[PDB]
Amino acid sequence: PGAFGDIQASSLDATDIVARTDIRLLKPSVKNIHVPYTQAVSGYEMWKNNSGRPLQETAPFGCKIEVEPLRASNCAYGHIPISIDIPDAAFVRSSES
Amino acid sequence: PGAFGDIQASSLDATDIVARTDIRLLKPSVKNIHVPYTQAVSGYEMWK
Amino acid sequence: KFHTVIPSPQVKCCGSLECKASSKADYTCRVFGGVYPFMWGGAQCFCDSENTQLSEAYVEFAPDCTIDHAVALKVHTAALKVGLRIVYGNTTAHLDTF
Amino acid sequence: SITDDFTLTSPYLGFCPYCRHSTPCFSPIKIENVWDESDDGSIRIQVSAQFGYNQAGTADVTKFRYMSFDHDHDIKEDSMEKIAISTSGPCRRLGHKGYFLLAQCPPGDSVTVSITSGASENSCTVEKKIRRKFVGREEYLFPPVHGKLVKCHVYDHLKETSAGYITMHRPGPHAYKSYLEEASGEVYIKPPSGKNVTYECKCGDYSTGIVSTRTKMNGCTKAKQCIAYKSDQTKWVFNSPDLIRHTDHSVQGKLHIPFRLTPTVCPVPLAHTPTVTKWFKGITLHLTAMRPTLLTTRKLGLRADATAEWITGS
Amino acid sequence: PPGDSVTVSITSGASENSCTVEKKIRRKFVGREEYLFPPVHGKLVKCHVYDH
Repeated sequence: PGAFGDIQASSLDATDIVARTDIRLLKPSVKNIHVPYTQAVSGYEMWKNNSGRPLQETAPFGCKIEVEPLRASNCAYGHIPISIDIPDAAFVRSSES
Repeated sequence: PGAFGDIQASSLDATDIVARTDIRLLKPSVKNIHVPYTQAVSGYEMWK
Repeated sequence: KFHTVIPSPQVKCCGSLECKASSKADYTCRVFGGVYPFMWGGAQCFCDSENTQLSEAYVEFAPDCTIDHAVALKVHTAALKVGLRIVYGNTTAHLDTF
Repeated sequence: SITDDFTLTSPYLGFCPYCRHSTPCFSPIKIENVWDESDDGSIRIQVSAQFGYNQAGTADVTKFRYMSFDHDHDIKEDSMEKIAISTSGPCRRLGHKGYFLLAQCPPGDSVTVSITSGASENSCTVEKKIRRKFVGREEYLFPPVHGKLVKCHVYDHLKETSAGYITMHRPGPHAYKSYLEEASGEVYIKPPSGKNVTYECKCGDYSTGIVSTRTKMNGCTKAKQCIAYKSDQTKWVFNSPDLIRHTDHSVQGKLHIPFRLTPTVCPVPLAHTPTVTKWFKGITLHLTAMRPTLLTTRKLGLRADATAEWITGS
Repeated sequence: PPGDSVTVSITSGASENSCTVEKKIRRKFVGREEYLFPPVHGKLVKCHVYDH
C-alpha cells in the first residue's frame, strides 16, 4: 500500500486485477445508510510526485532515449571493429593512376 | 540589458534615446497577423 | 491510479449475513449488527435491533487510465545496431549492420 | 453491452455531505465522482441526476430529470438553465449527458453543483483539490499565441465519445413512513393514490404482501414493526453507496462515461534565448524568466552529472 | 468565507452604500485533525457555537 505498483494487471482491460490498498471498513456511526471506510493514498500518485528526473535527461554518452520500442539512439561510446571486403571492380592498377 | 541604465536620455522629452534591451524578433508561427518578439526585463524595475 | 468502488450496501432486517470470497482486487467485507438505517422515506427495517449490514469495497482502473498509466518492464542484454555510410572511390553505400 | 436508452434508467436520491445550509442532506444532485485528468483544466463530474433528457427519458438538451422530495415519488423535469457548477467562482459548462457533466473551472478546494432557481434550489459540495495545469517545461497562465505545438490530452467536449462505463442495477426497497398509519392501537397501510405497495412486518410471525388500498396488519400495535414500499419498479439506478440494494444486485445494463481523454496538440511558450559567455572549460548562461521554466544539463561522457532547476527571474 | 475585512451594505435604493472594517477571519476546526467540511462519519466532541 502507498507505493508504486500497488495495483497490478497484465492489461488495462484485464479481468484479473491484484491490489493491496489497505482498505479498512468502519462501523457506521450515523442513522442514514452509509459505508464508512478509510484507505491508503494512491502509490501511483505518490510516485508521480516522486518520480525524479527521466532517463532522457540522465543517460550517459549523450544517448537519446525513445520508446516503441525502448531504445537508446546516437550514443557515443567505445570503438567498433569493421571488416570490409571491397569488390575488385573498385580497384585500378598503378598503370592507370 | 537587464541592468540599471539600459535606456538613456539627456531629458525625458529628448528625441535622441539610446537603449539596449535585447530584443529578438521571431518568425510568426500562426496564420493571423502577428509580430512575435522576446525581450529582457526592465533594468530599472530590477534596480527598484 | 485506482478507483475505489463502494457498492450499494446489503441490509438484512431481522436476520444475519456473512462475508463471502471474491476475486476482485483488494476485496474487503465486513458485517455490522445492531443496525437501523434510514433513507429519505424513513426507516428501512422493521426490527429496531438485530438488523445486520454488509459493507464491501474493491478497486478498479480509473476511467482515464487508458492514457495515464505506467508499464513495468524487465530489461536484458542490449544489442547495438548502427547505420553506416561507406564511400570507396566513386561509389557511396548505405547499410545497417549488427 | 452499453445502452443509450435512458427510458430504462432512473435518477435517484443521494446523501450529500454539504448542502446549502452547510449540513448533510439527502440530495437529488448528489456528487458521486470528480475527475481532473485533463491538460486544459476541464473536469468531469458524476451526479445523481440525469442531464439532457426529459421526464420520460427521451433526449432533449434543454431539460434534466431528477428525483422528487415527496412520498408519491416520481421523476420530475426542470431546465438546464438552473444547473450551476463552481469551485471558487462559477465554472463554464462544456457539455452534459446522463449522470455526467463537463466544466472548465477556476482553481479551488471544493466542487459545487446547485439548482439556482425554483422549489428545488439546493447545493452539493464535495472536497476536491483543483489546481492550475500546464504542459511542457515553461509555466503559463494562459496559452500563448506564438509558440510550439506539443502532445497533450484533453477531455472531448462531445458527449458521443466514451471514457468507459458504469454498471446499473434494479433498485432495492425504499420504505416511506407516510405509507404506514396508527389508528388507536392498530396499524394500517396507506398506499399512495391508487398504487401498489409491498409491506413487510414482524408482528409475531413474519408476514409480507402487496396491497393497493388501506389494509389492516393483524397483531401489530406500533408502526415501527412494519415497513411499506412501492411495488413494480425496475428502472435502473447507479451502483451508489447511498442506496440499499435489491435481492439480486446483478448488472442489468451499462451506461457510457462520456467526454473521453483524447490526444491533441496545445500551444506552449518559447522562452527568451540566453546569452552565453564561454570562459575556459566552462560556460555561463544568462537566463530571463518571468514564470518558472526548466533548465537541465548533462555531460556527454561516462558520467552525466545531470542537473535540473526551475528558474524564475533574470 | 475567510477574508481580511467585513462588509455590511445596503444593496438597493437611495441608501445604497457600504461600510468595511479590517478583520482577520480564517478557517476554524475542532480537534486534532484539520478539515474543510465536517465529515459524516467520525466522533462527536465538545465545541461552542453562537446560538442562531
